[PDB]
Amino acid sequence: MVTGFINYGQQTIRAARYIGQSFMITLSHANRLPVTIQYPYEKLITSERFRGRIHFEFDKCIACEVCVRACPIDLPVVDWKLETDIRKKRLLNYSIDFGICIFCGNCVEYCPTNCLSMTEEYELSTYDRHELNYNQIALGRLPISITDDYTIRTILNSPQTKE
Amino acid sequence: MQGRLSAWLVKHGLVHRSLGFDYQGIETLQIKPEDWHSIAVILYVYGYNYLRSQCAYDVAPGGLLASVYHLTRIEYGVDQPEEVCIKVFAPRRNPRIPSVFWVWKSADFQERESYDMFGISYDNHPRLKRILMPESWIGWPLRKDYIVPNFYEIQDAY
Amino acid sequence: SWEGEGENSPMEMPKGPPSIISALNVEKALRGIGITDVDHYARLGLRRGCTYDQVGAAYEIQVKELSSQGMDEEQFNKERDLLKESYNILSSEQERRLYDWSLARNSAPERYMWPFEADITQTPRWGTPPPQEPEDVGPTTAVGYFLLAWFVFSFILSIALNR
Amino acid sequence: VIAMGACTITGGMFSTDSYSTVRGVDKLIPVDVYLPGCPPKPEAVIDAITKLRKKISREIYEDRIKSQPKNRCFTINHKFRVGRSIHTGNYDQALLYKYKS
Amino acid sequence: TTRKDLMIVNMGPHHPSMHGVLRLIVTLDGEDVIDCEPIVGYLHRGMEKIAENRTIIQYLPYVTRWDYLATMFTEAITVNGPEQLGNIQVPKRASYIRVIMLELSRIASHLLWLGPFMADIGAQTPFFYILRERELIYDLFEAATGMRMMHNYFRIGGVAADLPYGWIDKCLDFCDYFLIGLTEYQKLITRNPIFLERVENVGIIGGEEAINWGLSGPMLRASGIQWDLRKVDHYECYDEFDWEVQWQKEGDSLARYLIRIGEMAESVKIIQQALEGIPGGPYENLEIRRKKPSPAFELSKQELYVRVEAPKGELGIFLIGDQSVFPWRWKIRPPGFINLQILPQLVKKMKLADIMTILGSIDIIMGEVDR
Ligand code: SF4
Ligand code: SF4
Repeated sequence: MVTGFINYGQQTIRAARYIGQSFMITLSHANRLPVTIQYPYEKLITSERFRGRIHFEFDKCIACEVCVRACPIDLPVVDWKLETDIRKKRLLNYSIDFGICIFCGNCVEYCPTNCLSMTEEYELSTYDRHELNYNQIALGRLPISITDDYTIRTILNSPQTKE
Repeated sequence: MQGRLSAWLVKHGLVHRSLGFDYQGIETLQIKPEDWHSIAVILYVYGYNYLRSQCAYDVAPGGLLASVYHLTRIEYGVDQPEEVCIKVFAPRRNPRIPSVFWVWKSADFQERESYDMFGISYDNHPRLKRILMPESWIGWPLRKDYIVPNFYEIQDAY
Repeated sequence: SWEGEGENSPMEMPKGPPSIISALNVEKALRGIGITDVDHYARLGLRRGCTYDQVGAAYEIQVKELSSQGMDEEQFNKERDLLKESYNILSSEQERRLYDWSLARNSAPERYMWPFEADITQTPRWGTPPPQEPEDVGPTTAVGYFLLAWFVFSFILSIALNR
Repeated sequence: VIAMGACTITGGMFSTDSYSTVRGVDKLIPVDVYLPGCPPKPEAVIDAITKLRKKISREIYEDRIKSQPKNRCFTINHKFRVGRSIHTGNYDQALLYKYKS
Repeated sequence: TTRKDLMIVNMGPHHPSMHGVLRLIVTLDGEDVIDCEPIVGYLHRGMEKIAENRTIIQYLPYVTRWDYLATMFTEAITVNGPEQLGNIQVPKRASYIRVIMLELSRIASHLLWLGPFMADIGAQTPFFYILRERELIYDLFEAATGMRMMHNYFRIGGVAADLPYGWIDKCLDFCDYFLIGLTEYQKLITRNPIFLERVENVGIIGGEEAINWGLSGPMLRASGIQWDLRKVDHYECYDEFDWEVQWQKEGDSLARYLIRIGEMAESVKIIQQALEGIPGGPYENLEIRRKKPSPAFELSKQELYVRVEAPKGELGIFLIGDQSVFPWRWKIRPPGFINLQILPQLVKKMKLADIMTILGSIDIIMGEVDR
C-alpha cells in the first residue's frame, strides 16, 4: 500500500522535471539571435536561378511559338504576321498574363533564341486582375534589383562560399 | 509463359484468362465478374496479404470499363514478393463488379473512387457513394466521352 | 477473342487428397455454412489456433504412437489416410486459412469476420524494434530532493515562526 | 479579400483542363488585392498586404455605404423534388452486419 | 439515445485541425465519438484528367501539387514511370542527387508533419521551431533547383541541372545543425508528461489490420511490420548506403512519432553517406538529349505500375500508354487517401479531443488525398 504512494511520488517528480526541461529548452532560445527577415525593410537576396517575372527581348523573338507549346497551359500569346517581302515571321504583339502564370520555367528553357529570361522581380501584386496582362513593353522593362535600393538591408541567406 | 498464380488456379480448376505481363513481368489475369467474389477469397488464401492499389480505366470510349487490382504479399523473410495485376471487365451500359471490401478493406475508399470517376457499381460495398466529386453530381468525369456541362465558374476568368 | 482458360482443366484434382480450396467451398464459407462437418483440429488432439509445429507433432504422435499400437491390420492404413486429410488441411497455409475462415464464418454467421481476422499467419513477427535512447534519472532525484528539502524547511519554518 | 496564388486569380494551371476548378474567386468574392505567383514568396505576400494597407488608409465614411449589400430578393415556388441529405453521418456503425450475401 | 441525443457536428473544411479541407461529420454522445464520416474532395482538381491531354514536359509542374510537402517524391515517380517504360538509364550522379533530394524532402515532410501535429495537441512553438530549419531546407532547394517548393528539378533520364558550386559543404553543415535541432526537439517533446498522456494510448492499430487496410510507410511500420519500399524494391542507390528501417511494435501514435523522428535521423545519415561518396560523370542522359519542332516523350503501348516510398506511405503511378505523347491512363495511388480510411475505425468510441491527436498521427495533406 505504501509502495503505491511511493510510485505516485516518483511518477510526479518525473513530470515536474520534464515540464522544467521543456521550459528550459524553450527559454534557452531567448539568448539566441532572431532569424526573422524584417521585410520590407530587409530583403533576402534571391538565388542565381530564381524563377520570377519574365523578361522578353522583342528584337530576338522569331515568333516560332515553341514557348507556347512548352507551356503547361499554352499561356503566351504571340500575335504575328508574315512579312511577304522577305517571307519571315514579323512579330506584332507578345503578351503573358501573370495571373495564370505559374513560373515553371518551360518558356525560358525551350526558347531557341533565348530571348526569354527569368528575373528576380517577385512582388508583382496589383489591385486589378487585368493589369497583370503584361504586353511586350511591360515584359521588356529591366528588373529592379534590391541591391540598387539603398533604403533597405539586403540579407544574404548563407556565406558566399566562393573562397 | 504460364505464371505461378495461373498455374495454381489451373491446378485448382479456377476459370480465368492470362493477358500477359507488364514491363516488370508481373502477371496479368482476367477474371469474369460473376466469379470475382469467389476468386478474391481464393486469392487471399493463396497469400496475397496486401491490396496495393485498386484502379479503374477505360478500354475504349463507348466500350468496356476495366477495374484493376494490384496484389502482393507482406511477410517476414521473403526477399522478392509476388505481385499480380488482375482486371475485371464490365459493359458500359450497366457496369456491375462485386466488391472486394469484404476480403481486403483497402478497397473501401478506392472502389468508391472507381464509382465516382467511371460509374462502375460495386455490389457488396456497404457505403458506395461519390467520394471526390460533389455528392449531388450527375455524370462520371473520367470516362473518355464525358462532357462538362458548361458551368459558369469553370469558364474563362473574363 | 481466345477463350477463358482453366475451364476445370479436365483433370484438376487427379487422384490423391482433393484440395479443400474450391469455388463451392468458398461460397459456402461466404454464406455462413460449414464447408466440412469433420473437425480437423480433432483426431489430432490439437486446440484451435495451434501453431505449425504442433500440427506436425500431433501428426507424428497420432500416426506412430496411437495408431500403430492399436491394430496391425490394413484398416490402420486407411485410418492413416483418415489422418492424412487433416494434416494436409492443417499444414498447408492456404487450406488452413480457408478452413479457419470457414469455421469462423460458421460459428457466428450473423456478423462478418474477415479472412485476416481468422488467420494465424497475420501476427507480425519481425524481431525487436531498435531501442529508444536510454533515460537520464539524475535530475529527477535532484528535483525530488529540492522539493523534499522545501517541505522540510516549510515544516521547520512554520513551527519556529509560530512560537 | 486577397487572392493569393495563380489558382485564386484565374485558376492557374487548372485554367485549361480541370473540370471542377473555379477560375478565380473574383467570380465568388470581391477581391481587393491580386497576388500573382505559384507559391508566391512570403515577401510578395507581405507586399500584397502592404498594398492592401495602402488602399485601406484611403477610406472615408462614404465607403461604408459602398459596403452594405442592397439585399434584393425574389421568391417563387419551384415544384422540384425535395430529398434528404445523402451524407447523414452514419459511417462504420453496425458495419459487420452489412454484408448481405 | 439514437437521435435527438446524438450531436452531429460538421468539423469541416474550415477547421484548424483539419489539414487542408478535410471534412468530418462527427456524431458525439457527450464528447464521446460514436462515429465519424470523412468527406473529402474539396480540393479535387481532376488531376488525373489533366494528366491526359498534356505532355510530360507540360505535366511536370502539375506533379508537385499532390504531396506539396514531399514534392521530389511525386516528381521522381512521374519521371521514373515513363523512363522505365522507355528503358532509359539514369547516370549514377543523377541517381545520387535524386537520393539526396528525396531524403531532404522526407526530412522536410516529417518536420511539417511534426508541426501541425503538436499544434493539434496544443503546442504552437514547435511549429516555428520546425520552420526555422525547413527554411534552411528551402534555401538549399532554391540554391539547387531554383525555387523553394514546386522545384521542377527532376527530369526524365536525369535531372534539370547539376548541383551548384559550394552545395556539398552547405548541405553537410545543414545536416550537422539539424542533428542538434532534432536532439532539441526530442528533449522538448518526447518525454513531456502532457504530450505522452495525450498520445501514449490513442489509435492502437494491429499489424494484420494495417496490412488489410492498405496502410504504408510510418502507419504500417508502427504496427510491428518492417516494410519499406526502398529496401524491398531496391530503389535507386538505397542498397549502397547503410541505413535502418524504422519500425515499432506498439500501434499507438507515440510509435508513429518515434518512427518519424528515427526516419529523420536515418535520412540525415543517408545524405551524409551519399555526399561522402558522390560520383562524377554526366547527369542528363546523352542518348535522350537530342527552332525545329520538338516532340515529347512518346510512351510505349503497355501498362506499368511504379511505386515510391513517400513520407506518408507508398505513392504509386499506374500508367497506360497509347503510342502517343499523351498517356492513355494515369492513375495515382496516394498514401494519404488510403491511410485516411482507417480514421473512423480509430476514432470510434474515442473522445472529441482525441480526433486531433489521431488525425495528426496520420500524415494527411488534402492536396494528395484528392487529385
Ligand atoms: S520561344 Fe522565344 S523566340 Fe520563340 S516565340 Fe517564344 S519567346 Fe519568341
Ligand atoms: S513561365 Fe511557365 S507558365 Fe509562365 S508563361 Fe512561361 S511556360 Fe507558361
